Amino acid sequence: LNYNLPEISKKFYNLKNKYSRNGYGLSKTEFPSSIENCPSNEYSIMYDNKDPRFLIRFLLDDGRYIIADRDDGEVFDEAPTYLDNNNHPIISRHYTGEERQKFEQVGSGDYITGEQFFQFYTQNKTRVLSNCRALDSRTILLSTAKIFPIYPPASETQLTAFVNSSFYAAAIPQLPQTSLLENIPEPTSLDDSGVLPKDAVRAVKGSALLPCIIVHDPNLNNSDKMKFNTYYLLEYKEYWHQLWSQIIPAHQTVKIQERTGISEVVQNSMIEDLNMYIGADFGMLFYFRSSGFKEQITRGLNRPLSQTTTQLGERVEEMEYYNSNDLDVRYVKYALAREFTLKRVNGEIVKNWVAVDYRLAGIQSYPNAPITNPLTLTKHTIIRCENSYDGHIFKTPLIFKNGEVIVKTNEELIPKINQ
Amino acid sequence: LDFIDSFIPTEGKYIRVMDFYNSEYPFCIHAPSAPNGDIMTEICSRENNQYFIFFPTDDGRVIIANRHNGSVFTGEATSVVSDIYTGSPLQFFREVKRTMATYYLAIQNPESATDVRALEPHSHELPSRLYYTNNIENNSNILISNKEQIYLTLPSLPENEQYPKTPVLSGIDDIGPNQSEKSIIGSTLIPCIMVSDFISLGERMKTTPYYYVKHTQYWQSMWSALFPPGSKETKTEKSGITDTSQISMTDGINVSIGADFGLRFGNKTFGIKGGFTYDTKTQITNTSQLLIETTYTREYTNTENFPVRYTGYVLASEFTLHRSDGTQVNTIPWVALNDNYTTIARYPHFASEPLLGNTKIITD
Ligand code: NA
Repeated sequence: LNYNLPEISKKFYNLKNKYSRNGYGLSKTEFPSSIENCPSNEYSIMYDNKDPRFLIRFLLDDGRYIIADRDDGEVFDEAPTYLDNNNHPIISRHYTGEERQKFEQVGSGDYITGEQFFQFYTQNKTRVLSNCRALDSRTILLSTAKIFPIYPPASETQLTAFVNSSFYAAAIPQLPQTSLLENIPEPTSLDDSGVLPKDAVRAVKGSALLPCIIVHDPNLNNSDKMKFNTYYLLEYKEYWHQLWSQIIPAHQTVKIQERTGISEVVQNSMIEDLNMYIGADFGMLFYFRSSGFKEQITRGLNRPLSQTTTQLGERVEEMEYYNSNDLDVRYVKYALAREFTLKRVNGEIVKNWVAVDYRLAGIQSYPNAPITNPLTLTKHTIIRCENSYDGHIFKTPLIFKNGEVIVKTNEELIPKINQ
Repeated sequence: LDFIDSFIPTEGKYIRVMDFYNSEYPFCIHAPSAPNGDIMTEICSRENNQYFIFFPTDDGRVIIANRHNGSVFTGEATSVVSDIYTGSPLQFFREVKRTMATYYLAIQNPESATDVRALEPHSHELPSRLYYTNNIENNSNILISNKEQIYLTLPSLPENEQYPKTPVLSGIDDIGPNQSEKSIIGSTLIPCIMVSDFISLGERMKTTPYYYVKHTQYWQSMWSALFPPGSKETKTEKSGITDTSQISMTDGINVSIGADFGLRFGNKTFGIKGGFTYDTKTQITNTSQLLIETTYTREYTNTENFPVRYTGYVLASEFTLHRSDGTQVNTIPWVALNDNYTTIARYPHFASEPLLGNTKIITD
């Protein structure tokens, strides 16, 4: 598969100045600035011809970039503080996802003769990143609102011209092959309890590359994480999650509780680790830290953005089923599980999150068809649910044919819908 | 049969009939027969004026077109009107699901992303326009239900292939194929309202509401010659895209090619640039400069001590616009040549790669 990352999002590039004659560029040097009115400190992004930085550009949904450093894992930040001539200093800072950490790259120049370069703009191209005063001297990087047109050529523009030089490869995990969802597993005897979730056959349906800056992995420092796990792998899988398994005596009606959805604990876990969680429509919801990448992520996962603000919770329902057979029958019901797995580049599993989709479910039995008659749902009651996004029950009686997937929205419900 | 499909109907693309949930009388949302006019609630009549298709965009928002003439929901001063799609911010709506069965339509002020209003009628007993309201929380007068849901039959899209292979020469006299075998890199779906065609918008909505753009790559022959031992020859090579081709694609699918070989999206297709590039495995341009046609001259030297057949190939990307029946729309080729990716087919195969000399641009 292909997540379709740009070349600059797959490499830590050394950014050199286009017009520098002595190989000056963005640096991590510990020496202070040599220019008079260009003060430096520990947070300053330096400019020097030694100790070069290697920077990756994470692509946001809107096209702008996050600039992160390979060694300390911090990102470029436009500080709100004012310098001389009302300029903002560019500093190193932990990723927050604020607007001050977003930069727009604009290419210009002679593309035909390969003499092109690029600049970085902020605040809707009202400010451009520029060296402080010097081209071939140790100085700092800043944001200035003093933008000149490229024609007629201004000397001050040269302080803003960047090119790509040497690079390190970003650590990128391979995407798994997609597979098809199996048929609902059949019991082989009256004593067969069916297939538990731990043994259920998974089908890969999607995968996404997550920048390490949005992933919370406390087992690694930010340096190792940025360099060895630049992108985490989030794979989306599906399997048949068993709701219950029971022998139902001949001509008997039994009460069975069906627990689906997802617990608040699991939701909070995914929120803490990825700032993502599941909506009541089983679509993806995002918080501030990772919201900037939600469109790329969902296109890779093949799971839609949620269209509701309601958070998916646990769903406890009590169902009554009738066995219309002249014999005791082993019945087992499965519902569709939606599984998300966070992996490192090496393949190690960081965490799992599963939501059980009650809207897609089915029943199998032993003895199987055509020996036995299909089970019948005769009563449906919602016992516990903390939201009313779906307060509908099935219109009973409803027949669950063996192996058939019952889609809740394709059946008659109470209260009535689509009518 | 051994596989199960997990695709749920409501998460796909379909035609819908809309009515307001609180309405007792059988009123449906009704688009005017004229291209321009007020959106109204009228008695449900099974007319194409009451059948709508929501075209999803990158950020989840939708473009709401009717099945009669293809005009879309257009937000104005105090109410919503029907008008021709232009890519205006006022023609993008969000479908917010309060429950599994009910939803409201929200539009946000392009002047402020905080000012969001929902659509609401001023009557349930009489025909009414769709007005704005700021009272959204616990207000059921904005809730809309789907009276009907008719699922579309999308065209069959081709499977993605890997990158095209460099042609292999059979002998010394073999100049090789003018083009290699075409490889399909990707394809993407595009709403009929964003393309140019001789079919009316209303008819497109009924028979081919979705078009699709195909992205194929292949090696294009530039030159071929039998190089004497130690011989230095000058060859002419082209790169980029012709003015005719740029104009045709721009008018065709509202997409242009930037000078960085990234895609420039116009007002119509800007809302789907994320999905377009992802499906076609392309990138959005970062420059404001357009790709043009350039003619180079490059010197090549055969360093071998024996005659060697050489043939120069340049990587080509072609885009084609197709209807739902698979027919190609554009009669003018939308092709871009990228000289950053060139390959030199050779006979004999073990011969070394030609030594590149000086490169000069032809200013005709
Ligand atoms: Na001094």
